[PDB]
Amino acid sequence: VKELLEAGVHFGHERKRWNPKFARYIYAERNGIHIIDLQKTMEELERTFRFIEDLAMRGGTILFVGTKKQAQDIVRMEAERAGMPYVNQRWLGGMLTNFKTISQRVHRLEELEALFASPEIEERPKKEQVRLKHELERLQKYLSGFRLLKRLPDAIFVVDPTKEAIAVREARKLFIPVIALADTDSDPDLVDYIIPGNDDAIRSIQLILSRAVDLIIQARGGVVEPSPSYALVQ
Amino acid sequence: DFEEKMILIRRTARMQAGGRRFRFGALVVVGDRQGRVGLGFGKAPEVPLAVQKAGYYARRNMVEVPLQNGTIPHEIEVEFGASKIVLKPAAPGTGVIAGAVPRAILELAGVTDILTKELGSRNPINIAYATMEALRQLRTKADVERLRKG
Amino acid sequence: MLTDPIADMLTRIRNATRVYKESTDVPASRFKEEILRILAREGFIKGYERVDVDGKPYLRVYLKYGPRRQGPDPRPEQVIHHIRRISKPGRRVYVGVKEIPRVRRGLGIAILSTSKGVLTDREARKLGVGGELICEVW
RNA sequence: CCUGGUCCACCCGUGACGCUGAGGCGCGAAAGCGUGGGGAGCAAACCGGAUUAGAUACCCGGGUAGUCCACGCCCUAAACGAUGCGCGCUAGGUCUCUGGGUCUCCUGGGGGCCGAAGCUAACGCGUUAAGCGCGCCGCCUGGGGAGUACGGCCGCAAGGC
RNA sequence: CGUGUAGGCGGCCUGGGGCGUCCCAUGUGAAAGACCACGGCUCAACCGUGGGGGAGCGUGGGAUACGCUCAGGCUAGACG
Ligand SMILES: [Mg+2]
Ligand SMILES: [Mg+2]
Ligand SMILES: [Mg+2]
Ligand SMILES: [Mg+2]
Ligand SMILES: [Mg+2]
Ligand SMILES: [Mg+2]
Ligand SMILES: [Mg+2]
Ligand SMILES: [Mg+2]
Ligand SMILES: [Mg+2]
Ligand SMILES: [Mg+2]
Ligand SMILES: [Mg+2]
Ligand SMILES: [Mg+2]
Ligand SMILES: [Mg+2]
Ligand SMILES: [Mg+2]
Ligand SMILES: [Mg+2]
Ligand SMILES: [Mg+2]
Ligand SMILES: [Mg+2]
Ligand SMILES: [Mg+2]
Ligand SMILES: [Mg+2]
Ligand SMILES: [Mg+2]
Repeated sequence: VKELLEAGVHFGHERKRWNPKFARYIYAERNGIHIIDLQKTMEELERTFRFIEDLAMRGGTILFVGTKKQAQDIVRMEAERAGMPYVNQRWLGGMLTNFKTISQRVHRLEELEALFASPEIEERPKKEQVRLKHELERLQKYLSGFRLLKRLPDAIFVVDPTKEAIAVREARKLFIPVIALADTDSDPDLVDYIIPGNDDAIRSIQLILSRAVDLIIQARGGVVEPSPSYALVQ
Repeated sequence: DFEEKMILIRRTARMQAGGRRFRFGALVVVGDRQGRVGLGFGKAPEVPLAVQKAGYYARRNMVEVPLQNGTIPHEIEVEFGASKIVLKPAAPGTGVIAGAVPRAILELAGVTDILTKELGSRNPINIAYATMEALRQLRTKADVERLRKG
Repeated sequence: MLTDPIADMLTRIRNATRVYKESTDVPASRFKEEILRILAREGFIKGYERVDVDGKPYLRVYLKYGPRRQGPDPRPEQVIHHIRRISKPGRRVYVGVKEIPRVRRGLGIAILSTSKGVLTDREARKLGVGGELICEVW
């Protein structure tokens, strides 16, 4: 059932903008495009899940990251749909590496979250209302998903690792295990658990985010139907 | 909490319209003497602060020193850029012979017997880094043949 | 035109591993064999087979490296960190058996040719001989 | 017209006949020297006009060697990639010159740029290495004194080594 | 910047020699000093005794992987 799925419209990407380290992961170059070998993506999607599973069922949280408009939303879903921390906006630096401090911004979201519903607003000149509002607005804008666990993610799942490599660095400098969906655009070596496949067309993104967040909850109970994806999906 | 000995402190400085500002730097080593040592460089607007920061990174960045009889497993040379270092193990009851830096490290490294020599740039800082990376690169009959399985 | 084919091989090896690579092919020779036949017997390589590239007989030599690693630069430790030739073509180095080096404090090997075969630091000391200290590996 | 080097393609011939290279020899920009031509433009020197405190300069008007040619010297240079030569090995991306192919592609030589790994004091280098190695030559060993002095060889001299 | 004399450096395989090279034996390597022990002077310095070594070099025997030499073959260098 997987083969026909991926191969359907979810394989082979980046062309000639490649990176030689991604060789063991290729069939050939069709019409110019690099066509990754799918037969190995299984053996790799496998081992990857082998790692997800043996974590979902040991109650440890996973940070999802994606900041590209071709794959932002389709993660905000699978994250809420797993109740897991995620990053949809600009993955600000040092979020992990400098946790204690970025966190201090979260404790500013709830500093306003509770001074939202309150009688203290009867006052505060129109100045601080526009201000404190805006401040909660953006605070929120960037930290919608970076609240969740106030603890260092036991691992991290990421779309284009070369995109949010900054992130990958942080995790890597902290020994935090790293899973991610990289293509030819991305250098394998520096990813602990590797998902070799498309990283742009919203097709392959949902197919691997889905069955990943699906295999997440299948170690907690609650097997459901697929998640919101089609709404204008081509 | 470990040993924490302070290698050196320095007042650096930069220019700017009006006058020259300052800053202080701190090489600090740290040890239990069971083969766990840590090096850290700390710069801050004040002497006290600097040293604090020193121990902090030190405790962050330490390494397993595979002792033996109180000395070291095998001999090593290491260049850190310009500054080179010789670590050569001595028989029981020699002494830790090195300069302030390589000793100050090697002491809380829990070593006692070890012949050593600085070479090239004898820049404290850069010798320091050398001394560590030297250690780091140590091996034992064990973890050696561990790589020569098959 | 290769001056000392060995220090070449020796380097080919050295160079292949810095990037971590399946194998590499020193052009063949009974002596390059013999030498390889000790890197492997001593656990520095997986070993080696004979091959061909247009009637040209090289030696496929399969390297050995460490386990992956956590933290940044997860690249494996090397089975062969260091390998530098001695007794060079522009200056042969020989040794009596008492003159034989004690590499890396036992942790290392000093391959070396002699009248009774290409022994090693221990193999020679034990066999009680010396000769052209070919190179040191570890 | 005479002639050098050089790349490719076919795998034909020779069978290691190789690499480097102290001395030696040859070449060696410009300026300069000798003999003889040549001389339009330009132009050290030199003459004037300005500027200027001065202006043996910068700007303007003139102008001789020289710049050209033949033959013979001179033998220097930021003679620069400030990177000796030969060979093996160590990601690719891109554009470019020029070869060969059952030519959207591949492969060989050359010239650039960005860059793995690695080197690096840094700057940077990076299959055109400053990487990793071997061979052989050359050269360095604080600044000034000084490329001076003496000696020696070379040169008509200037002067060179 | 070239060219090249001397010299330095020399691709794959087979064999002969065994110069380098390696091992064994024997001779030599005086003694004094040095070093390890033991003692002689009240200790020590000094000093006696004993032991252990020293590269070198001569001689005899052996080894033949690497270097050299001679002999045969090869074509990946080089040349045509
Ligand atoms: Mg250096
Ligand atoms: Mg023939
Ligand atoms: Mg030549
Ligand atoms: Mg000239
Ligand atoms: Mg001229
Ligand atoms: Mg003239
Ligand atoms: Mg004029
Ligand atoms: Mg005029
Ligand atoms: Mg130039
Ligand atoms: Mg010069
Ligand atoms: Mg030269
Ligand atoms: Mg090219
Ligand atoms: Mg570059
Ligand atoms: Mg290139
Ligand atoms: Mg001078
Ligand atoms: Mg001069
Ligand atoms: Mg003179
Ligand atoms: Mg010759
Ligand atoms: Mg002999
Ligand atoms: Mg004596």
